[PDB]
Amino acid sequence: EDELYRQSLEIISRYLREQATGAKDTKPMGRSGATSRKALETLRRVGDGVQRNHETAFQGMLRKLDIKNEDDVKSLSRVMIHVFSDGVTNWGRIVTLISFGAFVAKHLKTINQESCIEPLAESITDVLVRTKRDWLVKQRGWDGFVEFFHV
Ligand SMILES: O=C1NS(=O)(=O)CCOCCCCCCN2C[C@@]3(CCc4cc(Cl)ccc43)COc3ccc1cc32
Repeated sequence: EDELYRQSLEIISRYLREQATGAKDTKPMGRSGATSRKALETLRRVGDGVQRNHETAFQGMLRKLDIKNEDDVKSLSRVMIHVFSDGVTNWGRIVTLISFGAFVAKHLKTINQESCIEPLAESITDVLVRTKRDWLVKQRGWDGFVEFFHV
């Protein structure tokens, strides 16, 4: 159906939840599981680092957003399109999009709003896929993501 969106949601959703809970989801990945697994391995590697390399900027943006409830979470999509979409696309910016997402996911857990995590993963996936599909396809999607960061 829309395999790119589905795979993206599973990858982004799993990373955010893992980041928030600190525990790995042992369920099998859906279609294209080998790729999604590698993708998650990759996000654990480069995503974690981004959150630390931009510690100050990340906490600065989080404060600016002042996320306290569900309505604040809903407001995030507008900011994502404003900051992420409106700019030249590259894997780094995509990793930052997803990494700050994980940063926000951990925050949501600290303020006991864990139920907003999956909805947030959906919003991020919507922004990534629905505004950058052409770039993603041209760059070989997630297979391209894994190859890009291959060590
Ligand atoms: O390359 C970037 N900026 S840059 O050019 O200045 C590169 C350096 O920046 C350092 C951190 C700067 C602060 C982080 C701002 N964000 C987080 C966003 C906005 C709110 C939001 C909410 C949620 Cl749930 C997910 C994502 C996001 C959008 O994803 C991004 C993607 C790329 C950059 C910055 C962001």
